Amino acid sequence: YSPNTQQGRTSIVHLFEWRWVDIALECERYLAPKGFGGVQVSPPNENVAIYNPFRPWWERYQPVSYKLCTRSGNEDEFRNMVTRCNNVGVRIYVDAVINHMCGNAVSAGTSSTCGSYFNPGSRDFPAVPYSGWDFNDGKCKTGSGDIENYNDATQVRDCRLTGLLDLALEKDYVRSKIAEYMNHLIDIGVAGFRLDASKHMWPGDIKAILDKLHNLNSNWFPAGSKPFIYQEVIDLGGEPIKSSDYFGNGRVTEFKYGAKLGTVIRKWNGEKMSYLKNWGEGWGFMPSDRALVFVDNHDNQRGHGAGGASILTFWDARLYKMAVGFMLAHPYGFTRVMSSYRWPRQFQNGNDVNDWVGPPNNNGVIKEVTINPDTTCGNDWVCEHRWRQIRNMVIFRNVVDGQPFTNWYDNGSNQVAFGRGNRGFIVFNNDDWSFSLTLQTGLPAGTYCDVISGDKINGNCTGIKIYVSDDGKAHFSISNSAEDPFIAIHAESKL
Ligand SMILES: OC[C@H]1O[C@H](O[C@H]2[C@H](O)[C@@H](O)[C@@H](O[C@H]3[C@H](O)[C@@H](O)[C@@H](O)O[C@@H]3CO)O[C@@H]2CO)[C@H](O)[C@@H](O)[C@@H]1O
Ligand SMILES: OC[C@H]1O[C@H](O[C@H]2[C@H](O)[C@@H](O)[C@@H](O)O[C@@H]2CO)[C@H](O)[C@@H](O)[C@@H]1O
Ligand SMILES: OC[C@H]1O[C@@H](O)[C@H](O)[C@@H](O)[C@@H]1O
Ligand SMILES: *C(=O)[C@@H]1CCC(=O)N1
Ligand SMILES: [Ca+2]
Ligand SMILES: [Cl-]
Repeated sequence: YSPNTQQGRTSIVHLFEWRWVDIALECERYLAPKGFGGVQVSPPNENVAIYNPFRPWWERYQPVSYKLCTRSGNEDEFRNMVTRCNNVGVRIYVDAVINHMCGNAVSAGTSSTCGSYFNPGSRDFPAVPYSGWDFNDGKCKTGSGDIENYNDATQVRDCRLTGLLDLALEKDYVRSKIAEYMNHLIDIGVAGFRLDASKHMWPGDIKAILDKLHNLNSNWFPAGSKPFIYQEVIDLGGEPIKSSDYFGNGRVTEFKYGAKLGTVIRKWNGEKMSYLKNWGEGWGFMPSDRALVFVDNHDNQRGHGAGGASILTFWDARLYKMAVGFMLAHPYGFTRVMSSYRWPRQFQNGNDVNDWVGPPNNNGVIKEVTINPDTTCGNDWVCEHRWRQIRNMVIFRNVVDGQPFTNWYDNGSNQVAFGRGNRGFIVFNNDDWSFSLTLQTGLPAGTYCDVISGDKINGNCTGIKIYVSDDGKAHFSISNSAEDPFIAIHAESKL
């Protein structure tokens, strides 16, 4: 349940579709000095090379083998990345696609990221190797062989998720091949895993696989360390499968988090920020120490997965930064920040016809992440984790780690504020009028740099300054027209 991050680092960032060499550099030049705890990487195992449409991001969720050979790089580049990141105190978490192999309708051949041969039709994946009896064909009871009804917990686990060949995870052979892959990664140095499509695997089968795993690499982790496990389970209620069924294996993705926060920030369905006073289990969420929270993820930012019209993404930058800021300031769960790439989003009758578009590329070859002079990224990589407003809140979370949620204030509408012990304080104005008020910050007297509008740089503030008096009170004035309608100050932004 522990992320295994360096003490003091409290977040992980999803560098979606980034190449290993770029992540390695990012760890050294940015993530380590800015206090990021780790990186969730895209699936590092060989996948199907899909040509229609042209190299979609989702081809990486169709395994062909467990060779560490993808568009992100080969095994040496992967090992190089893990070593360099661990050496600067930044962890690597692998997106483990272990529930299935490729789509059952994919043509047999060598159209894979490492050239390995595979034949979906005959259930032949010799690079593993897996054959017909390693899949759930005879186990599934639906007429199509695919999952047709989520109200039936059994078929959700034994049938094919959108046609993806379903591995027979009850078999010790299959469990062992998966463990072999995961242990290869653990020994290289990874700190944990995102277990993809966990809802589609029996909790008991996952347990059997995790039981075969090694302790983390003893060069970087204390003896007896166990990999951090966060399971992707979309549980919004209304289905028989519950997130709690997976608590014995590790943490679980709390999809209710971003769905509701999005609704609240958009001020939809009668919701408002003043209601966030009891944010957390009070809102029906799972226990804090079992939750992996996020505003958006790689699926729902593009309408995939549970989707949801309320989800906030970089496309709605202003509200997004506020949502991410609230998340990073609030003690609930372990936080994951999304880092995306831009694609030509085009809605036709409510559906984005380009929701498949893969990462920036030159005829299939992923583009490097270039860093602009102002520290933003080029080549259409959004790099939300480099946005000052988000990066500074990442450190805010580190600075206030362990401090209690306190000094809450709300105007009965959308102007709220709260502190974390005596280490940090944050103020939000999401109402259609100015927030002008003197509030108890719980902080020591002094001059604090607002880390949303600027930074503290050698004795100065490059943005707004907040003055906390002897009684801990400070005046805040945030116009509803502000491009960033929130202010945050903490122990380390004090002059
Ligand atoms: O020997 C030729 C044969 O090699 C490969 O077969 C593998 C199977 O595909 C794979 O399932 C596994 O078989 C094991 C069963 O899963 C397990 O239940 C139990 O019966 O032990 C079996 C042997 O370990 O391993 C075999 C051997 O690697 C390849 O996939 C076949 O196409 C090929 O004919
Ligand atoms: O826990 C792992 C195990 O779960 C399932 O077992 C089923 C069983 O097959 C059914 O007959 C009935 O007893 O419900 C059980 C689950 O409560 C999977 O079927 C099995 O493959 C898997 O290993
Ligand atoms: O590229 C970085 C920038 O992206 C923007 O569109 C966000 O709204 C900015 O606040 C951020 O500084
Ligand atoms: C938590 O993520 C890991 C897996 C379960 C455990 O005991 N440690
Ligand atoms: Ca399954
Ligand atoms: Cl996820």
